[PDB]
Amino acid sequence: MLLFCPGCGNGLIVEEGQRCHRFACNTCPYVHNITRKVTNRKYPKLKEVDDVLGGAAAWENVDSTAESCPKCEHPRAYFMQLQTRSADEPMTTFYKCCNAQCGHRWR
Amino acid sequence: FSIGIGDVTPGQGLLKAKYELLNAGYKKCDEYIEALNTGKLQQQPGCTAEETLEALIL
Ligand SMILES: [Zn+2]
Ligand SMILES: [Zn+2]
Repeated sequence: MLLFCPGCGNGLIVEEGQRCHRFACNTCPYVHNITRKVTNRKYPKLKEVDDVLGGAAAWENVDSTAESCPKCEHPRAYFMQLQTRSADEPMTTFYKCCNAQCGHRWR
Repeated sequence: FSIGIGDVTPGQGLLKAKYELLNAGYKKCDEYIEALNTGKLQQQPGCTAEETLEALIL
C-alpha cells in the first residue's frame, strides 16, 4: 500500500533498522518503526466458472423447425439467412438439418 | 405471366394472425426482460445473462 511521509510527502519504502523494520523516506530523516503486525490484503478473483457447453438445446434455440431441406427433407432443422453481399441481388441462406443426424450444410 | 400489387397484398387471414402473434411475442419478451432486470434468468450454458436474454429474445 502507498504510505507517504508527513514531512515532505514522498513515497515511503520499507527497510530494516537496528531494532525494527522501518518505513523510511528517501529524502528526509523520517522513519516509522513497525512495532506491531500490519497487513494489506489484495483479495483477487477466483476462476469460479465450470461451464459445460454444446448441448442440443443450446443448438436448437433458433426459430426454424419442420421445414424442407433439398437433401434429406427432415423436420428438425437449424436455419440461417444472410444478405450482406449486395453483389448478390438474390438472397442468401444456409441450413442445418439434424433429425436423422445427417448434417447437411448448403446454400 | 404478370405480378401485381394484388399478388403481394396481405389477405385477411394473415392480417389477423400477425396481430395475435406479435402481441403474444412482445408480451413474452417483456417477461424475459423483467427477469434479467430484477431476478433470475436461467443462464444458458457458457453464456452471460445478457447474452442469454439476447438468445431468448431472438
Ligand atoms: Zn519524507
Ligand atoms: Zn440436410
